[PDB]
Amino acid sequence: QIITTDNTFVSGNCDVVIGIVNNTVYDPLQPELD
Amino acid sequence: QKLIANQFNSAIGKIQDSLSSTASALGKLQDVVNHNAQALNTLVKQLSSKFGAISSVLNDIFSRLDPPEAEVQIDRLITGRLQSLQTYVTQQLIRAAEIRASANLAATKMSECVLGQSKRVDFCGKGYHLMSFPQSAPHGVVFLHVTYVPAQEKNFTTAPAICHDGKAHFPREGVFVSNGTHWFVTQRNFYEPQIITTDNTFVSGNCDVVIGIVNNTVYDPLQPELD
Amino acid sequence: LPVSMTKTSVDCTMYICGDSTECSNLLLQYGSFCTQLKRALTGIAVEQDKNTQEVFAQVKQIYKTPPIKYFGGFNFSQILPDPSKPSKRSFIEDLLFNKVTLFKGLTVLPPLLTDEMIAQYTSALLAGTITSGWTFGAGAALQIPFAMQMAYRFNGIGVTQNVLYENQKLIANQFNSAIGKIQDSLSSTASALGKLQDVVNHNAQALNTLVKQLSSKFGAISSVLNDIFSRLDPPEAEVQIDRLITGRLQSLQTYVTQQLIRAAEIRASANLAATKMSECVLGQSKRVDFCGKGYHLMSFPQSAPHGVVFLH
Amino acid sequence: TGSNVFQTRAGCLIGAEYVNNSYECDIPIGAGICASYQTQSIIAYTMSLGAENSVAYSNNSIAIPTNFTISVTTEI
Ligand SMILES: *[C@@H]1O[C@H](CO)[C@@H](O[C@@H]2O[C@H](CO)[C@@H](O)[C@H](O)[C@H]2NC(C)=O)[C@H](O)[C@H]1NC(C)=O
Ligand SMILES: *[C@@H]1O[C@H](CO)[C@@H](O)[C@H](O)[C@H]1NC(C)=O
Ligand SMILES: *[C@@H]1O[C@H](CO)[C@@H](O)[C@H](O)[C@H]1NC(C)=O
Ligand SMILES: *[C@@H]1O[C@H](CO)[C@@H](O)[C@H](O)[C@H]1NC(C)=O
Ligand SMILES: *[C@@H]1O[C@H](CO)[C@@H](O)[C@H](O)[C@H]1NC(C)=O
Ligand SMILES: *[C@@H]1O[C@H](CO)[C@@H](O)[C@H](O)[C@H]1NC(C)=O
Ligand SMILES: *[C@@H]1O[C@H](CO)[C@@H](O)[C@H](O)[C@H]1NC(C)=O
Ligand SMILES: *[C@@H]1O[C@H](CO)[C@@H](O)[C@H](O)[C@H]1NC(C)=O
Repeated sequence: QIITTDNTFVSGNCDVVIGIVNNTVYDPLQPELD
Repeated sequence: QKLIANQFNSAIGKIQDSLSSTASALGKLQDVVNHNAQALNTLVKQLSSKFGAISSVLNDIFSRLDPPEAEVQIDRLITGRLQSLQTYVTQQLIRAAEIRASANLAATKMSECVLGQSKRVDFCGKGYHLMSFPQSAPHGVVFLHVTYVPAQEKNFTTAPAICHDGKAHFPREGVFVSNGTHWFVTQRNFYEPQIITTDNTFVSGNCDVVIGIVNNTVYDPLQPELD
Repeated sequence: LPVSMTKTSVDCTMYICGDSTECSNLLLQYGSFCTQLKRALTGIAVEQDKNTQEVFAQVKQIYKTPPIKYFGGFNFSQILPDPSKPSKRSFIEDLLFNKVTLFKGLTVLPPLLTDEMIAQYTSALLAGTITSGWTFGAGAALQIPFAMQMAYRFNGIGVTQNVLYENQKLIANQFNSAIGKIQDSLSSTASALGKLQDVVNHNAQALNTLVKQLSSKFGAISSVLNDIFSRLDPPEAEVQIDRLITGRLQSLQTYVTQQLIRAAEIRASANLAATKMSECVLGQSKRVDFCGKGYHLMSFPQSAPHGVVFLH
Repeated sequence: TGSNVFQTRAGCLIGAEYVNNSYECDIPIGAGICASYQTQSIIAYTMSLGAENSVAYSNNSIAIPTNFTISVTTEI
């Protein structure tokens, strides 16, 4: 499944995790533009 | 909270009354005591057995027999009493093995139910286990298992998924119930109907593959914010 | 898993004197050995009955399967009771019963629960698990479609329930194929039911060796009491009779001790069987390798002549 | 005594009257036969395994509890 804010949670910046990778996370509300 | 507390207090009082009144509620320790008493009694009772000798009193056979003849009867008595003691020791060993198994079970139950919340069906009493309390007994342990028993069940018609916008929606942590003509999402172990929304449902695939899927609307909390 | 063993009763007087008027009086001098042996054997028999009750009487109500036996493609014909056979046993139950097969003062007492009642208990458990999942084992039995119950059990193993709904037909076909293959596995295997047959063989062998030792002289002139009492005077016959009596009493005591040890083993097995029933049939177990190899979905009990068979 | 005689798989039972209806097992005899004292005389009967009920299974029916009763039970 696509990576989105619904199926992922944030914890801190990404300089503390070993093996972290750069990729995009889609926000379902972004295209809605309520 | 108040209803649950009242139920717990009533259950504790009922346990108290049942223990006070029930005739043979504590048979699993009375049995151990009776077995020990019976074993000791038979051990002492076997002491009076003649074992083929003229008499079971050693002074009697000493007095009424010469040493050459008294020796055989004393040997018979010695063998009989030694065999009785051997049998007593073997039976005690078997009973000790049984009691060790019981004690291991008791320790496991203490750990799982008292020091935690066991998910095993019947390990900490009937029903869904909440917690347990240990109580000392003369030769054992008494566990009071607090459990959650569902009651007052009502029948509803259900569907495995909801088809909305040509997509199959499944309940994230609940079940779909229809209330005759209005579909809701409710938790399995308690009736708490809620409107079907995108928050409490997840979507996977179209409605052509799921058997028994039903048509209903899924409310989007962000829909009202049209401006 | 074996659950119970044969309930044996012995008449010590007959076994030792073989129904002879002479040494029956002499045996009285040895005390309360007969009472000890009788009490031990009665305790073993009551323990067997308790084991059966604990294993199979875990359900309070005799749930009945509905007449329209459609469960979303799943086919429980091989495990549900047959309608026409007088025993009302299931196909696998019939096969299990067919696969294992089997005075001088020794007799066998029948169990309190007959095979028909154990089959009734198995049918009640099967109906409860098929029609209500885990609910009947924790309170009021709540009906639920079998597809939804299997979807719930999928969630218990970390698989989203959608995986089942999109693959219901394949899962049902796999279940049916496995159930069918169970029959072949049980029939073809020469030792599939080895444990229950081992229990039966141990009981039969113990009884046979107990009977055989009556012929042993134990150092006496002969193993027949009538012979000694016929041609030997009481002063010389008494010693020979005592020699026979001590040996026969020792043999009986050895039999009782071995029976007690084997009954402890059977009690351990029955406790394991009861735990398996409670944790796999009445619910779903997260314990690894406790209800079969793999992620446990559900289990079905089947009656056996001296045990239980779990279809994990 | 010979007042009443009944044949059972466990043996011959004398002094008990067989009744054509089942109860819970009070005194176990064997082969499913149990004896009890009921209005008074000793009776023999086939033990009852429990109440029989049929779950209302259906393709689209589910039952959900609307209440609960938290209970405490004793184990020794
Ligand atoms: C998952 O495994 C099952 C079982 O092997 C596959 O089902 C079989 O698929 C083949 C090829 O289509 C058929 O010939 C068999 O008859 C199927 N067996 C059954 C019991 O239906 C299934 O195709 C596999 N799925 C995937 C995605 O690989
Ligand atoms: C990830 O992206 C950030 C910002 O563009 C960049 O500073 C960083 O070096 C990138 N890391 C990797 C491993 O590409
Ligand atoms: C189902 O519930 C309805 C009312 O909600 C009732 O009339 C009917 O008897 C119930 N059926 C069963 C099988 O419980
Ligand atoms: C549930 O059903 C009853 C009768 O079918 C109906 O009156 C009621 O409005 C329904 N519930 C809701 C929230 O509408
Ligand atoms: C089973 O129930 C579902 C949901 O109500 C329905 O869509 C389906 O047609 C039913 N199937 C049968 C065979 O009645
Ligand atoms: C559900 O609604 C769609 C149109 O929105 C229709 O094509 C489909 O047939 C409906 N399904 C049922 C079971 O009525
Ligand atoms: C269930 O399986 C048995 C054995 O394979 C078969 O005889 C029977 O027809 C099947 N039942 C259904 C409803 O398919
Ligand atoms: C018990 O009832 C059945 C059914 O009515 C009958 O066939 C049988 O003869 C009865 N037996 C006795 C002993 O009354």
